[PDB]
Amino acid sequence: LYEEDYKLALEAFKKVFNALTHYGAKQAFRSRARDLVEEIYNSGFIPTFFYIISKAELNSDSLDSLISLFSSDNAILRGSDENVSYSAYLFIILYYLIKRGIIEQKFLIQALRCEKTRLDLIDKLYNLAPIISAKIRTYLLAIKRLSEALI
Amino acid sequence: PYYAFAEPFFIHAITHLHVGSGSSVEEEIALPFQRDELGYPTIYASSLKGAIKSFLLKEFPDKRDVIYKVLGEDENPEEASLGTFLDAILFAIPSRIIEIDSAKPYVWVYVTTYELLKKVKLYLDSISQLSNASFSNLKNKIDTILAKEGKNITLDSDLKSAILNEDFYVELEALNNKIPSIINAGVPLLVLEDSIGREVINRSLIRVRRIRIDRDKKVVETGGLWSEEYVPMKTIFFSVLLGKESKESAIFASCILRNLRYVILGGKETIGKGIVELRWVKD
Amino acid sequence: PYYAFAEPFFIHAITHLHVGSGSSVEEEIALPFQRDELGYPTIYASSLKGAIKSFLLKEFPDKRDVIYKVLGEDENPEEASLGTFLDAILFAIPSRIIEIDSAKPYVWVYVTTYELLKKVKLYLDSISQLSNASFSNLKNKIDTILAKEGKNITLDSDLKSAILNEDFYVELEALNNKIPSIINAGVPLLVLEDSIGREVINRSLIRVRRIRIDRDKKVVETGGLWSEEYVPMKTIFFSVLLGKESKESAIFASCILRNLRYVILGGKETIGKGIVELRWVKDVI
Amino acid sequence: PYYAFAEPFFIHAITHLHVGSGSSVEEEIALPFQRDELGYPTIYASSLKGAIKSFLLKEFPDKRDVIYKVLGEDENPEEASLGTFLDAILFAIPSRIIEIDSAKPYVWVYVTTYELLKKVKLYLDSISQLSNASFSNLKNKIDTILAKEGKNITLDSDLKSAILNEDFYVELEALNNKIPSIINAGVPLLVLEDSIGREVINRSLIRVRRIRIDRDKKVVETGGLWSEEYVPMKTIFFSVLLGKESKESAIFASCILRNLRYVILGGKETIGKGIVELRWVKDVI
Amino acid sequence: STQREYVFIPITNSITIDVKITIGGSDHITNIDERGIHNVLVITGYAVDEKNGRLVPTLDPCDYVKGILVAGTPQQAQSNDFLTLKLPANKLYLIRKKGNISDDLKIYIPYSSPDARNSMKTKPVSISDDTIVNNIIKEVFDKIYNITQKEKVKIEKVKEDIKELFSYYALEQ
Amino acid sequence: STQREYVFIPITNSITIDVKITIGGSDHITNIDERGIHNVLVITGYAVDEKNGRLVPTLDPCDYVKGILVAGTPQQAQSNDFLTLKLPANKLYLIRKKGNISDDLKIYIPYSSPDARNSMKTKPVSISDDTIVNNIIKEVFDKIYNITQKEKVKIEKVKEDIKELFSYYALEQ
Amino acid sequence: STQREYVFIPITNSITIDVKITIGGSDHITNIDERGIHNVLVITGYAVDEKNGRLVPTLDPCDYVKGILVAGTPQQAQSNDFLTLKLPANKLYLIRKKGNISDDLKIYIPYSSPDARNSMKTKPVSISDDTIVNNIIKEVFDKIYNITQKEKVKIEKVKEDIKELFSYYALEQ
Amino acid sequence: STQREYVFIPITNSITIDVKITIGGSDHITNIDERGIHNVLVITGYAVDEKNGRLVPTLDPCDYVKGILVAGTPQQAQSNDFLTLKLPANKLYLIRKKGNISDDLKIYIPYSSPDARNSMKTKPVSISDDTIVNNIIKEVFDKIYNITQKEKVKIEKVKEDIKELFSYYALEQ
Repeated sequence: LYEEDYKLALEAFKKVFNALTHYGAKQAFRSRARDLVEEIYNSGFIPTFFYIISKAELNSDSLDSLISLFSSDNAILRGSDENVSYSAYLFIILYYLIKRGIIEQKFLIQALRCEKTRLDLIDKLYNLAPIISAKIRTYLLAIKRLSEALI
Repeated sequence: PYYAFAEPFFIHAITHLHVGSGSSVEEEIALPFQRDELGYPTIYASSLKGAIKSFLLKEFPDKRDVIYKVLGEDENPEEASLGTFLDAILFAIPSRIIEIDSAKPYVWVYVTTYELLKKVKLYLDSISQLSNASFSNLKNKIDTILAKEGKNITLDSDLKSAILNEDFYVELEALNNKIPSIINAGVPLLVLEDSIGREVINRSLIRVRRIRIDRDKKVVETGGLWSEEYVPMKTIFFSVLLGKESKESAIFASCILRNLRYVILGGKETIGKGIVELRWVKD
Repeated sequence: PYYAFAEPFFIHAITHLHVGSGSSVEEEIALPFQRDELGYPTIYASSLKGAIKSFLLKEFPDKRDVIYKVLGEDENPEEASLGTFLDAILFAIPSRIIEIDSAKPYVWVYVTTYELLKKVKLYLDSISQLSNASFSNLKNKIDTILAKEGKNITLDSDLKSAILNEDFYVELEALNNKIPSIINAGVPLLVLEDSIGREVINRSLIRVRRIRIDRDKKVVETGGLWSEEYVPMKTIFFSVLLGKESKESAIFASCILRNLRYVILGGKETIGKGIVELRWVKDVI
Repeated sequence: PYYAFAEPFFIHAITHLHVGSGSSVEEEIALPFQRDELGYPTIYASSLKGAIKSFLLKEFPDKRDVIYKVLGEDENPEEASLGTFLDAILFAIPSRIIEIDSAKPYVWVYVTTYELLKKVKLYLDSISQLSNASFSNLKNKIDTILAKEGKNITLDSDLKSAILNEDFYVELEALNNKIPSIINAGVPLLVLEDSIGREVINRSLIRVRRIRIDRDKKVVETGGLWSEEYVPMKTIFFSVLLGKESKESAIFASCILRNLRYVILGGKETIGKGIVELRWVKDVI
Repeated sequence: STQREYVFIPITNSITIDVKITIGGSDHITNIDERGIHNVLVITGYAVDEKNGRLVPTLDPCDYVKGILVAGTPQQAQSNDFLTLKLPANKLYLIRKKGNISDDLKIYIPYSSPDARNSMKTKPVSISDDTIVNNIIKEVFDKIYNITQKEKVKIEKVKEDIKELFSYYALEQ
Repeated sequence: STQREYVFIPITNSITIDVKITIGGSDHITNIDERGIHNVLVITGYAVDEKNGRLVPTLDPCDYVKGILVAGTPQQAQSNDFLTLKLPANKLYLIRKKGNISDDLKIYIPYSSPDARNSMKTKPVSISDDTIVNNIIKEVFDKIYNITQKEKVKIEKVKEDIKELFSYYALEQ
Repeated sequence: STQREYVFIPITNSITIDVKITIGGSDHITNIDERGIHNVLVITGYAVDEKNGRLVPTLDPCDYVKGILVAGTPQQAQSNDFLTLKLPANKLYLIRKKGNISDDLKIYIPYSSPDARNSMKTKPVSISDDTIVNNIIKEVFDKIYNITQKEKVKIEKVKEDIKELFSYYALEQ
Repeated sequence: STQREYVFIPITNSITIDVKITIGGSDHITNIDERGIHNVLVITGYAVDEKNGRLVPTLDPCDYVKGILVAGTPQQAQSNDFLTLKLPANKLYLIRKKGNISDDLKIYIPYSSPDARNSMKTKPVSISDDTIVNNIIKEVFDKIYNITQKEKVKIEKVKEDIKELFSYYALEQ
């Protein structure tokens, strides 16, 4: 069932290893990798998601310094402490969510463009949290093992 | 005459089971289960008959001659046994369910594929209108279910959706409105598409590593590590006992088979891996 | 009687215990606990047998032949063992509680679900036929509890409302306020429905971050960090010990099994995990 | 006996003490304290063993082999460790008091609960069987206290009422006309009902906001603000050190454990946290 | 107090006059629980006569007689031919089991001296022609079943299970 | 010293006249405290001989007898036919160990000799025929524990535990 | 005929003059068959009174006395202090069985009354101090089994096997 | 019988003649087996002496001396100044065990009376100063183990284990 997720990680990730440079918030990503996973199933998906969006800088910088990844190239994501190194992770999860038709782009792109629809974007993620948590599990453990090996 | 009457029965696992096969597969397990042609867990008729015969010889030592006649003789085995077991085929395996819907709480569910039910119907059609014991309702139920092959069907439920074995989302649909349950354990049955059903099933099996520890310095001995595969508790198999007409076959069916609930199948019994409850389809 | 003696017993955790899982399953925890078919924690009787045997071979250094007969020779076996261990079912786990309207509150309570009780009833009914041992007390008490299946109940105490493990509000019904303790402890037993029971029990488990530290520079060594799952103190498992007629089994069932009270299970014993107490059901009922 | 030596000890916090749990994101505090299964502070025996072993390895640079044999090797473990640490149970926590009905002015006081005492009794019962040692004095002290369950009691005074940690009124009773108490600090020990004791002990912990300042502009850094939890100084934990028969086990129990008084547990060892005093039950009770 | 008079269930029409008191004790083992009949006692090594039907037996074990077990005290001028005997209620061949039994019973069985003239030849009698099963429901499935036609609306369920399950043996003489 | 005496519970005709001093003072090992019985004693390697019911010493660990431990004396003059001995009261093999054991005890046991005329074939027999249960509650469980009918309308508990627990191996010879 | 008697094996001297029929027939159940001491007997619930070595009946299943069965009769200056018992020979608790045995038996075991004016605390005793192993080989294993010191060449092996096979509980009182 | 003398290994010079010969015992307990030394003995509660260093019996368990056990006897009818003792060899504090030993031994310890004149205050001492480890090679390790240079080429493999295997407590006075 899950055998293209390992293929999806390459062109979803696209860079959370190299252009995450300076080795602080670069190596720190592995803490995301392990902890969040144990966080995502011991504590739930929505608690971890609220935590991740908390660390998001959702102005337009951490709203477009990521939606630029949909289109162009590797995005050196220096910015500041893990808020741009954290909005790439929000991007990771939402990239899985769009490339697997759990939530479509036309909503996502529209949900992150008014701040009126961020709320019901999250309110809809809340209803999809069981299914989402079940489905991303292997797709996440993929990048967790990527981190163990490479990052 | 010549397999006049038959007894189909359910093999309900009371503990885990491990009917072994050597290292007879290409998986990472080193002590796999006995496998069907479809890679599903099966119980060969040799093993089932040997275990049941041994158990009956122990717990009916005066009926040793009747048991010898029905199931064979150690020496002077120039007298064909007038009873036979078919291979036990997996009928349903318990699965962990994270259900999203139905307002009804369930934490585990029975799971089947349509291949399994196809073989069960094969066993079942080859008896009823041929032999004389009549339990056509079970066959009608299995045919009604087999009608819907190619889509995850829930049975006796209102689920409509679930996570199975913590790893697989599936979208279900009731059969028509309602149907008598094929099992009597009040737990939903799900019949799954033969492709996602087998992923769910091969994730329902228990594959453990095991270790031999150095008895003095409490460490593992070198190479004292292997893997084994148990069919989970509550798993159900299905088999039939076919009886050729004779007198002591009636004694078998009357005195003996009516006092067989629990037997020990398979091996690794000191681990406790063999207890089984036999439910005859006669209630 | 397929079995000569049937010795059901409880396994009261004294410290936190950690029987590790053998599995190629990638989990979140680096070292999870052993799981049954419902995801509940369990002890594979492989581990029970290995540990109890390694203990007995030392506590009773003279009777090593009785033990080697009932639990099998080690390095050159010629015969099948005569004793069988059943897998340890979870029976009750402790959970922190906050109550609303009590007389004298509790701060922790015993949590069981109906599925665990059904597995225990399966064991009891299966063994009532493979032996001459008819456990009327356990069986009838567990049947009275199973009558109320599908409704969270407090067995004895009068709680009517609680917050288990700081997260889960639960309403509760008295069974009848007219039923003795399954085990004569001072804590109430909560029989939960299964869906909420799964979450409560997962909260009662203990995940523990651990590290390794460079002795030189008192900083975490690279790679030295992992998580590790424990079962709390006061956790009660259930299992049965079963043996065949041997005259080494009558001894085992009368000399060896009346001097087993404390054993070390699982691993991580250099850090105190594993000390456990056996409570033979024939005594504690 | 399963164990050669069985050395119960008390751990006395000299300064404040911080053994971290590791942070989650359901946390409420960035650096919480290792918690019991029923929600009290504790020291996981992994922390105990690692700290004490690090200490011994540089305090006794000649008994290195004895330490590696009792507390396990570091480089290439080809054998288990004969020594075992149990998880440190909270025995008593210092608590502020405003004592009505007493001209004897106490500023603080020791507080324990019946559940912590039950846990200590379980430790003592278990290691009593698994060893030749016995702790009949300690066991009977604990038992005579535990007999008084249901009512709050005080040991080394006759207060009859108090106000603990500024919020919790209690009404005490006197224990059998001055039962000599375990610890010796001329300050009363109170044994509360666990419901009250839970909140009292929570109010007895120390929460502290810390910050981080940029190194050239004397203003706080972004994100450099967090909370942190300590267990007060003068806090008492109860642990046991168990060893299995060996030559090195005797040298350990007779040469090393007689020169262990002050060790450094936990972290934050530059805020001067974690200095602690081990007081062996055998030579203090 | 209770004792059960086994009443055979043939398609042959001799179950008309064999009982006077309907209830007896307060417990009824052969149940009608909207899923089928229960605890119907089977009698191995026995047969039934096709003329003046009773349990004139063989000793061959392939021959069986299905029949209801329900409390009765026949006529107080018989049971010296309806065989009085006492059972520990665990030696009973009972199909469709759903309860635990008193471990003690008194069974009265219609049975008499077989013959001294002809050899007994056997044949398995089956059921057909649903009117026969309807007469079976008529005869004693109300005379002693004080439950039928009031709650068990699945009359066709009993119809089908009787007509399809109850096979027995007889002599056809 | 504390002086207890062992009485055993077979369905046989031997328990009627064994003891005189049920208590005398206030001493009893076996207790009945709303959890049924406690501290039942088991003596492995022996077997009941209903003909003058006593413990015949065989060498079979699989043979055992269970029964009650009570403070008293054999007939105030016997033990010329009993086996008497004093143990540290922990070497015992007690069932349902709940209450007190005085760390030293001397026990009188009904006893016979092997008397090697027959093979001492032993067969297990458990308590049944609950009117035997009734008159054995009457015989020993009234007088010895005169709390009988005094703390339990739940007599049924200490009624069923007898069949549940007091198994033994007779000689059947 | 089939009349054996059991001789305990301590590390004291109640050893040789207990019997005077060495074989009587030509057999011994515990037969040294040049591949170990086979068919050793184990008696449970008994300890040796090391002073005047004899088995005393305790009630501790953890108390066992190990020794050999030999064909014979005890010394005919004796025979009121022996438990003459007749057993179906499967009831025996033999260890390290090699063959099957007489299937009925008559055994004389050296008895000693409990001496119930004292407490019977017991201790496990192994067999070491090979100065006892020598005169064990001599005082019994050559007399009863002339096969030793006459045919064998691994007398050291059977030495090691009695050293690691015969243990017992002693009263030490 | 076999006897070994506990020849210690200090950094000072008292270890030229602590023997008669390399003859007398069964074999060398302390082996040198191409991994380093094995089965080093460690005497606890004793301290090496300033000059003519032998084992002074303090009572401090924190005091120890590490030495090699070799097959021999000391100095031609000495041992009015030695401790001689038979030991079951399961009482020997042996570090770096490799094989197994005689299970019985006669051990000679160079020993003094404590000389209760000066306060026995001892100091931990380590073998350093390779001009001492080469001296210990030549003067004792070469002689008692000619296996050095007659088996290997690597004597540095034990020149290190001399550093890491023999620390001791000297009286320092």
